[PDB]
Amino acid sequence: NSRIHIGWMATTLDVAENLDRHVATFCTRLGEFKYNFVVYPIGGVVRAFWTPNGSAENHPPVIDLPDVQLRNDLWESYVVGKISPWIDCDSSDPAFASLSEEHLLKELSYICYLGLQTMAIELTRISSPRTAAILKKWIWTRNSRFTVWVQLPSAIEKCKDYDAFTIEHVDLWTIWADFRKNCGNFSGVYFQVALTISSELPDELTELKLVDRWKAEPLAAFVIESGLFISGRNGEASIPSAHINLLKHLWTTDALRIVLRATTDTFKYNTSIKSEYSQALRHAVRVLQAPLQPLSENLDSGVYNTFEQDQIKYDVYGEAVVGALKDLGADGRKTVVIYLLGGGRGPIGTKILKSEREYNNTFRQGQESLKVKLYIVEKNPNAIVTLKYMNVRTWKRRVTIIESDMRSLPGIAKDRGFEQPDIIVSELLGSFGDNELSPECLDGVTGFLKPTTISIPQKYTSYVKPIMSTHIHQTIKAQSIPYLSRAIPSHGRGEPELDEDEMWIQKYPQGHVRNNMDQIYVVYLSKYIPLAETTKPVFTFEHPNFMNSSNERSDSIEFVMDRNADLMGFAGYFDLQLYKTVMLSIEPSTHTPGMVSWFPAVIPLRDQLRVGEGDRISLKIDRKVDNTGVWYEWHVEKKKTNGESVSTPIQNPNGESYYMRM
Amino acid sequence: AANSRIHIGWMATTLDVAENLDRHVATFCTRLGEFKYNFVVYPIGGVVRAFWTPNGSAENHPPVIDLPDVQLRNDLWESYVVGKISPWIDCDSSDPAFASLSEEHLLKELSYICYLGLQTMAIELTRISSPRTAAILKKWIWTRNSRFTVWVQLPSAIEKCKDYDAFTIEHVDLWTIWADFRKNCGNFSGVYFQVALTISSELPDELTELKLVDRWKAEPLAAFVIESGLFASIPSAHINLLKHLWTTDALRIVLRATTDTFKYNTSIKSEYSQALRHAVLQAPLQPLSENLDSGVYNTFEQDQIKYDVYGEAVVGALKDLGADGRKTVVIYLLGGGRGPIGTKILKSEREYNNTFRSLKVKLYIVEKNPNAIVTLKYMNVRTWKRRVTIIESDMRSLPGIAKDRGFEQPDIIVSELLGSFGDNELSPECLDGVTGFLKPTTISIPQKYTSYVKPIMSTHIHQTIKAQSIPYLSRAIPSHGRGEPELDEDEMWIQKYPQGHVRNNMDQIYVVYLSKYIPLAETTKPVFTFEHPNFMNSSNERSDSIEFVMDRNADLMGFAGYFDLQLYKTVMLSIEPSTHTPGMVSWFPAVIPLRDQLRVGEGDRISLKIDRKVDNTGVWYEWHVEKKKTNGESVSTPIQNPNGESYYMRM
Ligand SMILES: Nc1ncnc2c1ncn2[C@@H]1O[C@H](CSCC[C@H](N)C(=O)O)[C@@H](O)[C@H]1O
Ligand SMILES: Nc1ncnc2c1ncn2[C@@H]1O[C@H](CSCC[C@H](N)C(=O)O)[C@@H](O)[C@H]1O
Repeated sequence: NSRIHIGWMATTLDVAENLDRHVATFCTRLGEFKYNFVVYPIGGVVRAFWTPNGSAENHPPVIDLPDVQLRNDLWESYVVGKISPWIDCDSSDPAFASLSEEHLLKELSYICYLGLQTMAIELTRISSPRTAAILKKWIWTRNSRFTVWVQLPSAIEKCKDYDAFTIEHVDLWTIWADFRKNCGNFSGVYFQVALTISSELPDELTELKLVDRWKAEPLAAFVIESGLFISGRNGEASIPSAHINLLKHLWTTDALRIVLRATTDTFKYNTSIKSEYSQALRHAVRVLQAPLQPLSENLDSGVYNTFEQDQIKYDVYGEAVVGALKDLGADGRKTVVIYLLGGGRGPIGTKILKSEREYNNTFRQGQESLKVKLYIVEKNPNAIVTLKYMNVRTWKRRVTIIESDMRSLPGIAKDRGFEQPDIIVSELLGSFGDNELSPECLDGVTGFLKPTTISIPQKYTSYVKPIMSTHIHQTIKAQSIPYLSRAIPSHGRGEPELDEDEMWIQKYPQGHVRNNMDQIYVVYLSKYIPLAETTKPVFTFEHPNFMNSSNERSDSIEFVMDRNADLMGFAGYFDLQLYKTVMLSIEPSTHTPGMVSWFPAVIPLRDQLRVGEGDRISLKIDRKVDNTGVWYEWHVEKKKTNGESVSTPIQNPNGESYYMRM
Repeated sequence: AANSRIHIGWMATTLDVAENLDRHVATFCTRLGEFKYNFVVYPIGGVVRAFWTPNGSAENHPPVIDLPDVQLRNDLWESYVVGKISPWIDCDSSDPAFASLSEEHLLKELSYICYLGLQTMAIELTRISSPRTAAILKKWIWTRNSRFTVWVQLPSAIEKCKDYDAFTIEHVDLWTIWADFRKNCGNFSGVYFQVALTISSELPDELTELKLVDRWKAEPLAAFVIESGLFASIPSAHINLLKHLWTTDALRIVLRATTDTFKYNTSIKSEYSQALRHAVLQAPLQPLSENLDSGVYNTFEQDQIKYDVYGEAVVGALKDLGADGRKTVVIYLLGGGRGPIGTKILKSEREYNNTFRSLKVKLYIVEKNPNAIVTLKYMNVRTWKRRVTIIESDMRSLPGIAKDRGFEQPDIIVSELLGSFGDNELSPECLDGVTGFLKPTTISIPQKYTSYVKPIMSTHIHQTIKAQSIPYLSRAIPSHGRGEPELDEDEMWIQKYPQGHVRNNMDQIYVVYLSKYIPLAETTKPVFTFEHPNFMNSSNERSDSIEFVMDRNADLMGFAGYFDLQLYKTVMLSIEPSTHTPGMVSWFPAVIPLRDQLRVGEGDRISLKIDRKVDNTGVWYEWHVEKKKTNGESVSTPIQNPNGESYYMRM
């Protein structure tokens, strides 16, 4: 069994009750039937198998395949996401085509969210130009690297655009080659074709001269239809000599997975011949990181889950909350309004509830309980998909799930009849504190709170410290972009484009190295050395910013060198008081023990600046703000004992190399 | 920690300069090993060259590089021996002539570390400032495709530097030295470009003053140099330093024979170590343009059957010519390499004389590769019994240097200057070079060759070729075309591709083991022929138009390339699909790729147009395709590699 992997393709013929909710027991039992992975519709079965043929008001079901119902590594191993069948960007009806584009995008974004390893997309035309374009740009601009199975039709004739009177020189291969070209010939290691086999085997799949083609193609899968018999024995579920010769012919590597497709409404041996098919099949072939940007990119579930593995952050948050409910609760209140701002998968939600309960059992002993109404505000739609499932299962529909960018609540609040909060709770922190746009995010929410409203975090502050490491510097400098990565979006103001070959490219006018040097980074400081014994304060922020103090900043941060050495840049840190006494910090001196939540930031210098015992170092750093985003410009000013003073060039002018947007 | 965990090396020294040593490193290192230490530092020139001392005028010069490779199989070399530059070299000598000399020999030495195919190598800094040395080094490592570790060995202390002057040495120290040199080679990845400390008997300030000592934790610290200036025992501060800076067990440590004229108890050798421990595409090769490293020869010499067949054509020519009645024949082996074809000629005379007969054979083995000559001298001595005259020359100027050194006209000239596409290594031009002094009777082995081309389909090969990428450390590797590295605005080496990266990828020939693909035809066709001796000096420039018909819906990505060559009359060898010599691995197929995959179907007519052009300084291919449907329509792809801009085989 081991060496051969065989997937089961979810079909309209195993749509049971709440299957989207119970994918666990699904792949479980299916697994019992001796097949490992599955091709499940990533939109959810209520969405995949929907039918558009209705009034102009028949809208498509929202994505509803919650991730929490299964640990992410399992999603990654077993499940393989197929795009909803009703999608057709190349519909003959312009409006449905547009609709199709939009929704294809949604499903792609979700495939990313669940963090799936492999994904199927089934062509239904002889030509899919629009689909090709959408997919092309997608894959070529994603920082991710998932695999893509392009399932083909059984034969030319099943195609929607098939005209038996104009197929001059077409076959299944021409289809695949045309699609593959149309997405820009991405790597076979990643862009792969899946053949669909059935009762009828076309000539091109038997006439040797043609079947040989698929050996020179990035073939990754055969999708086998249950169109077949029970010849011999106890009714042996078996396969034609031509079929066999085919699955044996092209079965080169044991990587190639085999999906089975249930065409026949045979509930089968009452669900116990699946394994018979499976058997039949098997026996016939045998360190730098960019800072996160939650505001402008949607965090996948991996990022979130990892976040969760740092339970200490959440514990501290809970303590902060109980403290708040204590300073407010001592007043003898009954009910209190809280807003979690950017809930993610909602660990701080469950934790906040946990806090209302603990607070009640310790403080309200033998007296009226203080109850909390909880609004969770969030923008990532996939995340929302998780927040609703959570709300249902664990939270008992108590919490109000508001999908929006919080910086917009001030409008939809009084309208949809939401009352002002007493506490707003957010966790939008970069390693450099405000490098993840927190101040602008939370500042967006001020127009709708009471002067009473206590905000957590209350305060946070960005620190810094000169370091020396030829390794970190030499590593930042030498980052290069391989062909497959040529169109991944820059962290700067510019975005990918089409070149003279109608191919996506991300140009870097300032130059590649430069572009490397004018960015912040988050690193696990390996082979470095401190040049200062202690760090210094850079940038503070306090919420709620009731007075609308400008979010932009400017500063000089000066140190003093005690030895001959090469200064390669600074390590940036941060600490934050959630509420009063309760706080957590990433700073070397005041570091929360055991906390892996944040690695230090690094503000690199273009060139390793040399220094010696005596010189005063003035790190100029400005945090400039823009209609469309925020960025750090920075540089160094060395001054020797004799007053003589030099300075390095201003790195990141206008955020051209590193520009956090909104 | 455990014994095998902590690695210890033995630096050579005048303290152990035995006789004939440069001809016997195997046993040397074997004894070394018996004394419980794995690797060994050793001068690449060989001791005789290594410890030479300039004193006379231009009358006396440095000993030639004479550390032969053959004395030990290449993997052994690659494992144990760490090469080290002769201490007498000083690219930064105060004397201009000596610095020039130093640059030349520093180069020869580097070239040799490449030749032997060593993994690691060490160079000793003897100045507070070594700018010229750093430039030669810089250009070397940036333009070398050869990835390989390097140790910058530091002096005992700032004081013993050649340019030491207690009057200007304001704020300078061993680390300042290292940071200057590291900065002057461009801050090459410390994964390769590293620094070794030499721990003297007197421990400096910066290596005990903790705050200072910590400097080396932020540096590519590679190895510790340990002088015998100790008692075997080791001082408190020494212990604390060696412990302190020793982070990765990956660090290495070498023994430096300084004070002890020898070890009283031989065992005092073994003691020290102990006491310390107690702490896929490829370009077509181009032998005329680039000197081959020794492992290329070492694997080149696994192709038993090439030598076998060469020897077969040799016995054949000794039959045909020897049958005359004479008792002697002269033969020029043109490009001996490491010489197995020479030993094959001598083995073929030796083996001819008893089945067909005397007929003594005089051998002239010519060779350009200055590093191979070491191997052909050691080879001429160890096996050949000095019966063969080695000639280190461009075989293309041999006709001229024929009288000055008393050379005799050749009856036969044996050579192997072909590649996986036959003529792709530029054999015709050099043999045409040797042409001008050949007797009219001279048979050229081989006599002829012809190239072959075969339409193929493989998305994998095509994508692979197109996606070729240059990372930062490889930014200065020279092009395969007319272009060469140049200094950028930061005085940093870069190889510019003004035609574009992708174009540069697609306008080149490759050699690949055909992995995932399909042939779009069932038989190859004739491309470019050539015939030696080219007695009339015909133009090596060629221009043909091969033809192929297509029989199915396919994506044509280019042609696979092959060759055949006749050595003499009947016997011969060929890499071609059907006629392919069995058992060979001598030549994987060429790939002449098209820029974008060409779509084809049943009945398409494909004309491959190839012009083999030649230049004053090199040669190149200019190829493309014409497609013509059954209807007679005729598209045509763009001329690839025009003027060898992407591909130009220099001479
Ligand atoms: N402007 C904004 N409006 C709404 N949500 C935002 C936002 N900016 C960031 N977020 C959300 O805030 C989250 C930051 S990561 C924090 C997730 C969760 N609080 C945890 O600690 O595990 C992301 O999930 C992102 O979707
Ligand atoms: N113009 C030239 N003059 C002298 N030698 C040349 C030359 N052009 C090429 N060569 C030599 O010819 C050899 C071709 S490869 C053959 C190597 C060797 N005969 C073997 O089979 O192992 C190279 O080693 C190169 O050094």
